[PDB]
Amino acid sequence: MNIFEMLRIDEGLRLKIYKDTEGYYTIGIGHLLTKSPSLNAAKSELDKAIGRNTNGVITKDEAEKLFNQDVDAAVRGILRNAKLKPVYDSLDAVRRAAFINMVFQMGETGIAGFTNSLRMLQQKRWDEAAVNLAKSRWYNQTPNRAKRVITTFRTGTWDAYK
Ligand SMILES: [Cl-]
Ligand SMILES: [Cl-]
Repeated sequence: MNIFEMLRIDEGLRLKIYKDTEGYYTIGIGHLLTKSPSLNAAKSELDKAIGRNTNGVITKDEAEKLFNQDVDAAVRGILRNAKLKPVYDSLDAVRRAAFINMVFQMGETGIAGFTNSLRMLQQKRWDEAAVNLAKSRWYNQTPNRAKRVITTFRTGTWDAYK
């Protein structure tokens, strides 16, 4: 198990534009296209992301390509963010995958409300951090995925995911 297989389990793969859990147009492996309601605005951003006229449909390779770019940028934003960096640096390899997972799903911006949980992870207080992480809209909205990520932070193993 690695970051790629972990996110491919949490996000799935869809080759046709679909709506995510919050109702936004997405395609591939969790690739958010737009927060607008317009299917047209979505098709447009998609064509722009792929470099071809797609008509809302892409190939597996194209999806994987978008996925490689998005993990890379998730990582790189963590590294550039001053509150994130130090958390990330302090963690072991499994827990780092859990943090990237959070960032990919919710952006540096969503992850901003985790000030308290981030401090707890940094201090390595696993059980407390797991309790604090659960008190969030995130956990209430996508409980099964949250529980898997949460368990990865609590345990430091990939158990939630075999
Ligand atoms: Cl893009
Ligand atoms: Cl879920």
